[PDB]
Amino acid sequence: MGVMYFKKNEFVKAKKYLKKALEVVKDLDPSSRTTISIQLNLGHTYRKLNENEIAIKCFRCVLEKNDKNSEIHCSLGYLYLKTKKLQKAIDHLHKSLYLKPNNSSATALLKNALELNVTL
Amino acid sequence: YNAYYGLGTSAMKLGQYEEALLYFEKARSINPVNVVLICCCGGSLEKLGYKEKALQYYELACHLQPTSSLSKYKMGQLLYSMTRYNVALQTFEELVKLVPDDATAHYLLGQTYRIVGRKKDAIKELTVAMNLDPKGNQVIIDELQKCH
Amino acid sequence: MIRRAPTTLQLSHDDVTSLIDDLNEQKLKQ
Amino acid sequence: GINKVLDHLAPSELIKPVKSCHNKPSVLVLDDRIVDAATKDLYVNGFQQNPTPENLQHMFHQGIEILDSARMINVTHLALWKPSSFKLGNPVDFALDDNYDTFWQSDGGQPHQLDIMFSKRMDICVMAIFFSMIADESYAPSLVKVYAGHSPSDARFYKMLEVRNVNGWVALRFLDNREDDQLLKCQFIRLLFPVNHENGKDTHLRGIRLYVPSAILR
Repeated sequence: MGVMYFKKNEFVKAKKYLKKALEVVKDLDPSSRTTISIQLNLGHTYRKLNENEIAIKCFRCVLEKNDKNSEIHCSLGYLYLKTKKLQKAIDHLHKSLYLKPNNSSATALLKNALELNVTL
Repeated sequence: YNAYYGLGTSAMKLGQYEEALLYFEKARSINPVNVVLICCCGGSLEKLGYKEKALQYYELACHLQPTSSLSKYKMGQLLYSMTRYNVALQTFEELVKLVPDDATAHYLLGQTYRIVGRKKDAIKELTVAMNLDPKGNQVIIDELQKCH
Repeated sequence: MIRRAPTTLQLSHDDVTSLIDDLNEQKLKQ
Repeated sequence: GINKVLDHLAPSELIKPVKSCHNKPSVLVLDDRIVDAATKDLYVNGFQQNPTPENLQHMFHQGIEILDSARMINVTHLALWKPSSFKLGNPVDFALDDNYDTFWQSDGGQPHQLDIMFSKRMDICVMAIFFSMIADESYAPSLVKVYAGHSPSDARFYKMLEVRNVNGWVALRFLDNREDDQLLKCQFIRLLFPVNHENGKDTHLRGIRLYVPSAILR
């Protein structure tokens, strides 16, 4: 329900439904590819909801539970470059390039982050 | 910082001067205490066209390391390009004091002396240059008949 | 029961292009 | 303005002086027994009994560094190569490996062809070929004709090369086609080896290179 409301460009009810999904599964089974999807979709909704702090928190949680994830590191680079945390942005972006050298957007993101850091 | 320096060099050899400068500034920021990183970044800046900022960075480098032969070589080259031979003279003098056994220093010292106009200094330094090395004597010979 | 793998949200290229552009005019502002 | 530019694109009466071309194919002399300023420009290793192969391997190197000593850009590896036929022993890699010991050998019809077709428009200026009269007399290239063109469709004759005695790198800069640019502008180059010395059959190629114009930390 959260995913379909997100796809329907109606994020507010998607956010509440994914929050309900998280709170139902919060107490049990942190592993088993369920909490991972819940937290990832919730972080995506928050980043599309323009609220970044809790999105970064959930992305950090899933990165803790799974480090082998190029998409996660690209998302952290996105969120950190949205804010002015350039060091974390470039670190996670380099991690993503390490995870997958041939990333289309990540090259441009790295160029922009380096240019902004130098000009800062 | 070694990765940053390598990226800057790789951008430099391909002609992307502004990108190479972009890497080199970060390389400096990682390790503020350096000399040849300073020199390479300043060379990138003068490739951009910012000669004054390149000179300021070069002066910061020479202040940080008073004994740096390559830095002094860069001050000499840049001052020769900018027609500041009055101070370039003492730069080459201190440089040839630092390195007495290299024919390149004698060559540039004699060339600067000839440009200034001291014929005796130019001929003496060029004679030392040919005595030290015959591999590059082709240019040294030309500097001979030009002065003579 | 064979539970289906839950669908996951992806970071689209359009939104990241929009954000990098917005950052470009942001730095161009001052 | 429309008319005047068309006249520039299509100069009708301005160009043709007399229409009196000889129409014969010009032949280039490669002999290294005569010393001349023009020959020294095209022949690099210098005029000289037959040197032993170790001198040939030796002189193979200074000819490389002398050609590489000048301000020049090598794009020999920036194009696709397709010879007439292989012999399953050595592809054209051993011809372009810049090693005298290794070489590429073709095996097939007598008019051997070597194709050098480019991906992008690159303006070649200096053509470098190494020959070994004494090391490879049996498979020495005696007769060389270089083509030019923008495609396999429009390949056309450019120059004539008769080989009598050359143990060394041969430099071939192009001035006839463009006197203003002093360089060649084509995307498609092919070479033919229709006959060898002393009525040979096959042909090697010790060296080949392509030239175009344009302290540290570990």
